[PDB]
Amino acid sequence: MTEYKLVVVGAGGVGKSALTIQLIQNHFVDEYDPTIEDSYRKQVVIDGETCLLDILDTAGQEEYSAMRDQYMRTGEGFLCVFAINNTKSFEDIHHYREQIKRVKDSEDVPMVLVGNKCDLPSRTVDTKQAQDLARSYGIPFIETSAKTRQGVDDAFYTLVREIRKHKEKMSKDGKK
Amino acid sequence: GSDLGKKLLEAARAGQDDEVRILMANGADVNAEDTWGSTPLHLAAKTGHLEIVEVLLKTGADVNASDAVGHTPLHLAAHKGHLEIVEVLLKTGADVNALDLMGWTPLHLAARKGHLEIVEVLLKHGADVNAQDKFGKTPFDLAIDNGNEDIAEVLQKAAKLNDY
Ligand SMILES: Nc1nc2c(ncn2[C@@H]2O[C@H](COP(=O)(O)OP(=O)(O)NP(=O)(O)O)[C@@H](O)[C@H]2O)c(=O)[nH]1
Ligand SMILES: [Mg+2]
Ligand SMILES: [Mg+2]
Repeated sequence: MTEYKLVVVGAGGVGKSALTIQLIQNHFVDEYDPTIEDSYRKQVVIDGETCLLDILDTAGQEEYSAMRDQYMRTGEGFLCVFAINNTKSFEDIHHYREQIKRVKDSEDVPMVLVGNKCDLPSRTVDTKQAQDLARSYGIPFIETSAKTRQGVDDAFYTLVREIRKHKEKMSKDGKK
Repeated sequence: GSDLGKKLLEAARAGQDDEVRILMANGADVNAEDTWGSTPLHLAAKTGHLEIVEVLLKTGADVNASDAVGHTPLHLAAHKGHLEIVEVLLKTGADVNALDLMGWTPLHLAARKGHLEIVEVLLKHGADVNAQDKFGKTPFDLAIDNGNEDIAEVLQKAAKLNDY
């Protein structure tokens, strides 16, 4: 059983908590069920491997913090979440990614770009723009709805696969 | 231990009373931590396993241990609405006004979630009605924001019976 340490980040209100709770509890949290920053564990099979996902669901924020730095150092991979009806949240992605790279001092941190709230009747962020950004970062882009559950498993599982590739690319380094 | 520590964490989260007892008898580290800083007491508290909470507290668990996002067991029990766990934590030295990374105290968490009895018990143990979170909000303010009017009145009366 391999453990994967996953962190969910992004602007306030984009659905980080809703995405996590859907994964863990198969429950959609609406406006009336207040959430906290918290950690979760899920056992799943991914590509034949039994995995333990240790997930930290963090708040959107714009603060320097020693504790937040610490969880970024500990985390192995990051879901960087925006909402497809919030242009600002999409513009903020750059800052989340930059902060993780700075704190972990690495150009190759496992990450997935997540465009959430794809159930909504409309949108303000163009899919192609998000795809272009993910491509320029060399990372997967996944569209999700915490409400319908579309893409929820995909987002977390894809992040696991990105961690696995990173670890495998490091072991090639570590002998050669 | 680390082997025994990992087993203790999983037994505590899963509510396995007998397995917790046996692990502790074998010298499992009662304050073992998982990846994101949870101790067995955190995991028992947040999943509502009262008997394990009690056993842990009696066998040396740090009642004010703080996880990766600044939650103590009391925060988590207050959030999740486990009254009896809140009570035993407070009776065994829990810091009633512990602060998470959002600036929330247990009282804020109980007030947002509408747990009336837990609000009254926290108040009894000296919870701060004037504590402000990172957004400037007091528990009263959060009770209003979440449409918890009974809790707002209780909080408002507490603030007065304290002003005098
Ligand atoms: N329609 C829809 N609403 C969603 C979806 N995901 C989240 N929401 C809603 O968006 C609001 C905020 O969601 P939440 O999960 O708390 O966001 P967050 O990113 O965790 N916020 P914070 O950074 O403060 O912790 C809630 O009212 C929630 O129900 C989604 O996929 N679809
Ligand atoms: Mg959240
Ligand atoms: Mg965890």
